[PDB]
Amino acid sequence: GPLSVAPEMDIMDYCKKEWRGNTQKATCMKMGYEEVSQKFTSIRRVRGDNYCALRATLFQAMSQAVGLPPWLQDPELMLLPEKLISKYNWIKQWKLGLDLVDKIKESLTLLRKKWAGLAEMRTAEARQIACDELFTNEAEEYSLYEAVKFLMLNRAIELYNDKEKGKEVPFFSVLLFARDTSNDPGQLLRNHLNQVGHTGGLEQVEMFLLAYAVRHTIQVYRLSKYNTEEFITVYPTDPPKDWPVVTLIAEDDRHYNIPVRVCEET
Amino acid sequence: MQIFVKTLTGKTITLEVEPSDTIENVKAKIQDKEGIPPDQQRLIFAGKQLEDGRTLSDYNIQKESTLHLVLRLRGSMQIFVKTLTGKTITLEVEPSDTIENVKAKIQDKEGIPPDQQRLIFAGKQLEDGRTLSDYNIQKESTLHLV
Repeated sequence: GPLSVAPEMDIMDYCKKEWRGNTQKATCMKMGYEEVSQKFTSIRRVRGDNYCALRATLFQAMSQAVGLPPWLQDPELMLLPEKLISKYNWIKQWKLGLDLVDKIKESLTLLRKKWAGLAEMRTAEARQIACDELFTNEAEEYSLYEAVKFLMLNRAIELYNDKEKGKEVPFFSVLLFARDTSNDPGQLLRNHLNQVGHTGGLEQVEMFLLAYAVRHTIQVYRLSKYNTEEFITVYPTDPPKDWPVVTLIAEDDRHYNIPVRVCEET
Repeated sequence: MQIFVKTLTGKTITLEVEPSDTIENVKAKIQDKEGIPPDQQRLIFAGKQLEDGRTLSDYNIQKESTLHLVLRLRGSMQIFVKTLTGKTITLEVEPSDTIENVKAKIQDKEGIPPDQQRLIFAGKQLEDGRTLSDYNIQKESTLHLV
């Protein structure tokens, strides 16, 4: 079993293990890590299975769960999977990795429950201990991704509709639906969301979508971009006052891992 | 004429361009300023994704006007490079990535020369020009090296 989120490994030893060729590029990788390693003690290897984006984010958000965010706490969320399916039938074009509405409702219900478990925690050691045993597991975890992906799609709909109504929306969504293969929520789903955890991962424009779905700001050290504006890339770019923040690391925009805070340590 | 290309981090690239230039041209321009291969590139203007063939003039694009760059590149693929030593090299990839690019990462990651790298899949040696996609490499496929 190749674990979902590997234990905390000294970051300085890591870049040394992984960036041992003589190449010019490698240097930029080393320097990327050096910067990071000032804020961060260690690094956690997230599994690279095409879910890495959601796993990393959700692991983070949940491990640090302080209170259960309201959006999840609202129990109309339960009734939302039936609602969307009723209205937009093309949602039955949905493609699982691991009838249909019930399954999603169950998935989302799981998310609410699991996240609250970690909020109601007393210590944060306890909180995180708890959180690794979420991602240790097989079936429960992969359900959480079907819930999140759903939430992404909900939000994509929500926004697209608002754009069409003349209403004020986030600019990333304008570009999200500008793509040839993602003109409308239907198109997005058939061509982008369904393939996640199958053919491919989230594009950067869809990172945006992710943060929105769970109302957490995602902030990423992109080593590729070291010594440029983009090195610490933030989704969304102008995040809300309130939204909590997760930090991820991406060597070259192809996989996401977790840098561990000094104080957040085990 | 100057134009601006914006990224989704709000980063602004300035280019000097002519009305008669193509999108193929601009993408190619963006490759120097920023390294990004054109295949990865999409350019958006007025909620339209711009065709490689059609010109800036065609898209009625002007001095000091702003295009948006929306890349095809994605998160979460990993693959394995088994070695003669036993050492497993784990690589962060995109289906798009060429064997040529891999040999290159591999050299990056632990210092072996591509003119010496014999990459296999399921017993097949590997066209430096072909890519992972075409080779049907799932997330977490395992490869051998010589």
